[PDB]
Amino acid sequence: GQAPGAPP
Amino acid sequence: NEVLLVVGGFGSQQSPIDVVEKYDPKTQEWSFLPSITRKRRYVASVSLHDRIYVIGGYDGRSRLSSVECLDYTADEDGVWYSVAPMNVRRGLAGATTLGDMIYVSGGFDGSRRHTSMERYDPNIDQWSMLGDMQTAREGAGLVVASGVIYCLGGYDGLNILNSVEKYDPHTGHWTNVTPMATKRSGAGVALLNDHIYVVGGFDGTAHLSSVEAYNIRTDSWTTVTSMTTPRCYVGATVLRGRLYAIAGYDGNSLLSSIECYDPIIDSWEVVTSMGTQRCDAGVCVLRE
Ligand code: NA
Repeated sequence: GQAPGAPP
Repeated sequence: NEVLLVVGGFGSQQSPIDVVEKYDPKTQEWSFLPSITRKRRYVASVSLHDRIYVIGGYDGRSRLSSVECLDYTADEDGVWYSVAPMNVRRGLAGATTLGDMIYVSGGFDGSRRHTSMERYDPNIDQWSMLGDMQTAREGAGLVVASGVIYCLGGYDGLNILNSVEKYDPHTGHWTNVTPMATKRSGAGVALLNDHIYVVGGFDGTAHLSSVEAYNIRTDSWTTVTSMTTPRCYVGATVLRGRLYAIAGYDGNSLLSSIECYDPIIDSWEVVTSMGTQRCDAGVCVLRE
């Protein structure tokens, strides 16, 4: 979930 | 008779899901379809010749090149089946259709973001590669307009992008067009009345409610009425003349709602709250 702005 | 399909994505359980849902905008009824075989988030979907395609994504372990397909028959109780896989694993790719073929561009394989785009013909069940984009991009939507393909914004692994690229079938090469005013990754994209709308996303510090529209006839961008809430990793599709922004992540919560942009009123209306809560799901439109 390390996509910019994605949920933790 | 067009309905909305929402597939996969990242669920309230905080993991990828396999839920497939249909939303009928006339009756405002939701219903479940058969679940996809592998749970996938960061996933793309398209409809083509009354078949639904679920493309790539991320199952919580790997980025995927595999592809699932569902025949949208009128007798219900159907089964997803696996078809030819992409040449390259892509989470957070953009996908669209042009003629008899799916086009899929950009994305992330777990190591690199892709410059490459590739296309699929269901009659030969094979994927083939096309020109590389100038900038590698994930989170960049793909829209075909008047035979030309556009790949808008995204994330190259360092910067969120406002740049926009177009694919010229005469040359098979990508070139830049006028960039957007805001840089966005994970925004929804769709073509409506000769305009490419980009809804929401994330600009590197804020989840966005804002919307801009690219006038293809004048290579220029203008500001459109803002959405009712910020939505990141939001799918967007058009249906009987109105633009739909589908679920997403508002920066704090996963959303179960769909808001509809009606150009007659030039504003956004939440039209349903009863979907599954999710983001980076695949969305597409079916006729029934
Ligand atoms: Na399951």
